[PDB]
Amino acid sequence: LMSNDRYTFADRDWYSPLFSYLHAEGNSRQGKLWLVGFASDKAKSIDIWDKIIELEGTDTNDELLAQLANRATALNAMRKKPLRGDFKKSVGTPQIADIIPHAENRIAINAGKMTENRGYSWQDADTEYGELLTKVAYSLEPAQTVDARLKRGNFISRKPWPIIP
Amino acid sequence: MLIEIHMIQNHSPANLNRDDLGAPKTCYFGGVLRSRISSQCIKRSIRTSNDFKADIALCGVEAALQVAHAISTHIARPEIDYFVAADDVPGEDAGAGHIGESMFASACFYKYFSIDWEQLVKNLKGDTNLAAHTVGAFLLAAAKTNPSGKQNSFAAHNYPDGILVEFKNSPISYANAFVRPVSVVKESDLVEQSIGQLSNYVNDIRLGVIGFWFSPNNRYPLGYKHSKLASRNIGNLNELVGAVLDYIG
Amino acid sequence: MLIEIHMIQNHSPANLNRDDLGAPKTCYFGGVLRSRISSQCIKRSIRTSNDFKALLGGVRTRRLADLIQQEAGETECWKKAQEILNKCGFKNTKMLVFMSKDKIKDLARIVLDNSLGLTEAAQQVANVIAQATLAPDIALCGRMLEPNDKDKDKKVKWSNTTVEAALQVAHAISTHIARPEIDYFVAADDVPGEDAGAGHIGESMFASACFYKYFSIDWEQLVKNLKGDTNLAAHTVGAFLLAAAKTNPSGKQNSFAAHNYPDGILVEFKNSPISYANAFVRPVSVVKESDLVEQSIGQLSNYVNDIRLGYYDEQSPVIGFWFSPNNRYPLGYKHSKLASRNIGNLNELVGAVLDYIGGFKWEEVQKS
Amino acid sequence: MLIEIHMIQNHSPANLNRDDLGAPKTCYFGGVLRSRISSQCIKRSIRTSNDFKALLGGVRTRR
Amino acid sequence: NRGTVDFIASLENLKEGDLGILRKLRGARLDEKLPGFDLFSALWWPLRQKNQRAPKREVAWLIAKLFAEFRFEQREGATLPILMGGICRKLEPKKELPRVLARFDQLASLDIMQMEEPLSVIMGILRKHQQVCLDWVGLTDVLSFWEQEPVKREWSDSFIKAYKI
Amino acid sequence: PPNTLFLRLEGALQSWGSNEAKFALRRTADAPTKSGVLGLLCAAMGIGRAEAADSWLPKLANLRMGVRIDRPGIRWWDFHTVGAGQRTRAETLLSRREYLADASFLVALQGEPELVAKLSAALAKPVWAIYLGRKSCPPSRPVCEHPPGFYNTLEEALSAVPLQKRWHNEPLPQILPCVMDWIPGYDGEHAPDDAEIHYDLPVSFQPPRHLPRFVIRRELVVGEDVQVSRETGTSVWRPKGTRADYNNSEYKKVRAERLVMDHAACMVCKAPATTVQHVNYRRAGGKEIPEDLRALCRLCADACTMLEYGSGMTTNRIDPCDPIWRERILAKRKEIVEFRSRGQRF
DNA sequence: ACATGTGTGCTAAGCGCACCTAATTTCCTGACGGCAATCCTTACCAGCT
DNA sequence: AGCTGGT
Ligand SMILES: [Mg+2]
Repeated sequence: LMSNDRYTFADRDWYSPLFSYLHAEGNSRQGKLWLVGFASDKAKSIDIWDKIIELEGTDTNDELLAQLANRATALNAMRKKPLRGDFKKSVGTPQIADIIPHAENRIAINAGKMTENRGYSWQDADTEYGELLTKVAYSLEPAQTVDARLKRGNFISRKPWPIIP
Repeated sequence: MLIEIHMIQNHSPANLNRDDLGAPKTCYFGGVLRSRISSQCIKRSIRTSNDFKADIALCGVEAALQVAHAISTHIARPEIDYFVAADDVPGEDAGAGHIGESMFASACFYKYFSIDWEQLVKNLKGDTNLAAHTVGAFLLAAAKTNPSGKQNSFAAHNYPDGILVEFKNSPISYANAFVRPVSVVKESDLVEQSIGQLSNYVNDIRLGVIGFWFSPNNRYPLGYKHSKLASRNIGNLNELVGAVLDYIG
Repeated sequence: MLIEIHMIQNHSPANLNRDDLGAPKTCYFGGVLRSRISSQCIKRSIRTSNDFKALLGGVRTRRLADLIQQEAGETECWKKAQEILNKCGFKNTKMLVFMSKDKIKDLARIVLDNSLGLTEAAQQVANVIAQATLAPDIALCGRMLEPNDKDKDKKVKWSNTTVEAALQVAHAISTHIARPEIDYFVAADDVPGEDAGAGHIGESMFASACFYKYFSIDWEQLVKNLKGDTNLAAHTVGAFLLAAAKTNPSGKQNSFAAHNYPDGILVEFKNSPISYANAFVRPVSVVKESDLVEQSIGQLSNYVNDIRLGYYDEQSPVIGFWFSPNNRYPLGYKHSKLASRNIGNLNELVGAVLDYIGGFKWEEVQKS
Repeated sequence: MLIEIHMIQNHSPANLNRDDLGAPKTCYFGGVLRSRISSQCIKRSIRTSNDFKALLGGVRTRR
Repeated sequence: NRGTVDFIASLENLKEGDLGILRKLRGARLDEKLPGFDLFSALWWPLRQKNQRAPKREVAWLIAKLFAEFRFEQREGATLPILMGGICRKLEPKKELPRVLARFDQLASLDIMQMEEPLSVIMGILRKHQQVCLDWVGLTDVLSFWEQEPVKREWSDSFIKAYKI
Repeated sequence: PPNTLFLRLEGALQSWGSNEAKFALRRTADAPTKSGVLGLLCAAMGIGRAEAADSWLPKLANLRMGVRIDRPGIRWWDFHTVGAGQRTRAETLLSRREYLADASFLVALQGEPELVAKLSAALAKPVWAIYLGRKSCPPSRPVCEHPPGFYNTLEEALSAVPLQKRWHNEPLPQILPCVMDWIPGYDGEHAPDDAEIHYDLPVSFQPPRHLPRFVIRRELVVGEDVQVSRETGTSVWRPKGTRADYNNSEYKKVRAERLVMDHAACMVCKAPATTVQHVNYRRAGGKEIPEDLRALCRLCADACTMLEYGSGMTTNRIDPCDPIWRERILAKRKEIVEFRSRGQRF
């Protein structure tokens, strides 16, 4: 629940446990797939949720599923970008973190369709981010100037970049 | 019978409600991002200080209040700050502090309150006229002390300008007046434009009770017509308190 | 009991405060751009003012060991001091530490030099730091202290470092639309050359505005953090009144010598403070008659009227003051004849406010 | 001891300081437009004056 | 609109002495000189009794003063944020482009009366770049409604559109 | 005969909780749950606590229903810091809440008209401080809107209600998702293999014990049964003021009253009068009372137009009676006398 | 914000401008400072109630 | 003799 220097609160993390189950045990297979995540730090129970994800077994891409195996790093790196500057532990844009959960809920309803990589990919999943980002940029730069429109447009181009770990 | 304290409240530039990363909190309404203070924050600010305590049956039978999130009448405008804490002892170089960044927002808010008939009578405490006394305290105690926040560095305790109190029993927030965020035209104030939007919404909905209206020295009329949309364009401190007192009993 | 001090200052073209990029500070008050002066800059300039020197007794330093080493002619204690500080809780030369100056100087010198221990030496140094509350600038601005929990010892504790600020300086909001102006300067190369050009073509931004400046004293807090005495409290209140009416932020004053003085003082005694920011929610647009100062004072007096009748507090009336020098700028030009004690001096209003504070005089208190 | 000098000077039609595009330096003092001469101009005119030769001695140079 | 076109056409009919006395009234309200008010009344009264829509009075006075000072010609499709921006592409992006760009954005946060001097400097650099045509009707009906933010954002986005092309 | 009331859920914020909330992450669902409108129902009757478990939840638990999405609101998260033993020790407890922002809904409640008739006089007048399922989330629209009627099928009732519009140039969802319960068309029917299970069915109320239910997705495009509604209700104030009235019928007759009330004379610079000036522009005048006008000669009315047309136009006027606007009027009249060109008109 | 207060009695028509014109070089800053905590335990143990 | 704030 804390957005620390290295984490940004997004949603249920169905994305994380895909490397060790689509490469080691069971792998690609037909049947409806179910995911359970019970996060816990030391001795504190913090949440519980579920996810019925779609899976038929149409092979796998190692690298793309490796990027999908941790989107939390990409989301935190997108959140930590400030409006202007280069300081490393500035909080960045805190209203980006307030639109990440709805965007995650909009992306994740066809989470297995995104998983199997048929027509859903990383490069077209962030297209839904644009609307909330336009209205957040309307809040952020409340000037009718050429410059403010330019910063709004540069704010729009923000999207989570994949990481190879 | 139900009490709706529809209240406007402008704010001089200062941050009041802070999230994890320190920003002013925000809401989504009317297809735009508007500034927000949490209902818990303002509700605790109504407690925890003795000026209002001059009330434990009302914010605890549970409790007796419906306090809404402070929806801005316009779009959110979060700004950022840049502070440098000086060294004040001469070293080989200058500057020493955290060199961090703060952030703030100035907004004009709206909220809505709800106190029903049995929700105030069964509140009771020990009297039956207490069901008028506590409410009479409330109608201007809700506009008595701005919460708290970074006031020692961002001093902002701007008193509200335009206050509604309705005795309509059907619970409806007038937030649909602010479906379109309030723009600014040069001949009217931002608070005056917001109060005109509230008045324009007031002339509606009655097509398909009264309007007890507060304007200090009636600088803000609810409609620029002789056919006043409240018909009670008055108000002075506890005159409204006593008028609600003998409106209820 | 708490004291409000309001000013309306018009300034020459100046840059008293800048952000990282160098622009004057701006805030979106009332839907329009208002020029802003940061509260911390005003607090610092009033701290470093030329009349606070009898009361300037707080130091915000990370070079505490340097302060110890300065007052030692031949006894070099700067590595031992550094390791004592490093296990005090500060971890490095340290973070910023607030304390009284002379107290830490002499008695940290006597408590550091003795070769009696290294762990309890750090513990007693930390206790000396934490007990350093005998300074009213700390009492006004406020101070907490948070040491690390990693680079420390398990046998070293910290007492409660709770000090509340007895002053809420507001940011100086402009009384109109901010017109940020761009200044274009060059830097002349003193020796000549082929190019006949500038050494450095640079960017500076300046803003001329009538600032609504707003401070507030919590006198009750000012004596609940300055112990049982009231003499030092009255001296600090008078010192702040003189400093704020007399000093200016030390921004680019060498390039913009805007040392103009506050054309308005409003001191009102009550238990519920108010800023007159809503007096200028409507931007002040000047007319052919009068000036920006008079129109701003007129809107302020209109607001004072409907918050002295519409928001009247006749249980605790206003003791509203002025600094109208020989009545140059009256407040009630049309109706607002509620200025009970309109004067034309500064020491008189200082003495008056310490008189409603209690049985004090201006000259007798000015010795603590 | 702080010596201050306040000078009221009436000037003929002139352009004694200008910005990049050639307009004279203007400021909005009191809500109205006033013409302005920068303090660096008067500072360097004091420095490069016809009585300060005996008081020279600085070079803020790059060569 | 069919009312502002007659106002612009009547302004183009004005002879040298009339716009000379309009030139002399820069930064001055239409009261301190009798002939200026007489000229404005002659220009402004008879267009309200023939067509139901007329511009605002202050907009008409300011536009008449600026028209006398600069003397362009009326041509459709030559609004301010097209020619502006077209001249911004003829610039070095390092130093001069932010200068001229800030000079343009100063207009977007000003009321009608105070824009005489920023519009003067904008039209001065337009005159320096030898611009003859300016849509006075288009400028007038985007200026008479300058207080609503949609037309300001449309004007700014027109500047963006002319800059990216 | 009216078997259905269409509940109108609309506010700045709202939330009907989902099942995945036991710890500090408290979440919602993208539909008003069955016990997210039945709680509103129980509050609307004015009771609560353990009374709803008997004869109030089973009194309608045999009754199917359907919900409609007017606009899908986005999910918002609010920071919430419970102070625990602070207004135990000062350990501040932590949490995060999920809020559905700017979403309008329409629930159906079908099967019989006696309970719907009891329920129609329960939304507006009887209350126990009803809200949108969250205690701090106000209903911004009259919940008693969309009056009842007979529409036999679930889709006919859910699509036979007009759809609102806030402003004129507003985007509108062309597909309206429908959340419907399970209809057992015959005994022994098995659910289709797309119906997700929702756990919104209480059998007790405090503490919450629950039953699950089957939910069938359904669709609705606009046009065939549902349609946009009249909007009107201008949300643009821009303070009103008339202008430019030469004569309708009541300026000819009203000019003369102050002409000969003041004996055919001026008022400031007394002389034979021609016209009438207007003071106190509360209304520019289609109907003018005879104590606001000012019959006044040509030259000083020209000076009045001097002073008014210069500087602010506003609604405050000159009123040449209180002697503060005197020197300017006389000076303007002097330059009128000195500089008027009659051959150049006016 | 022309009309309307005529009061012996207040005209009026023809006429209103074209063209050459707007330049460049270069000049543009380095460094220092960037917060700590606290929001579930290797849990029993001894200062003392 | 147990209890509670600290490690
Ligand atoms: Mg006259």
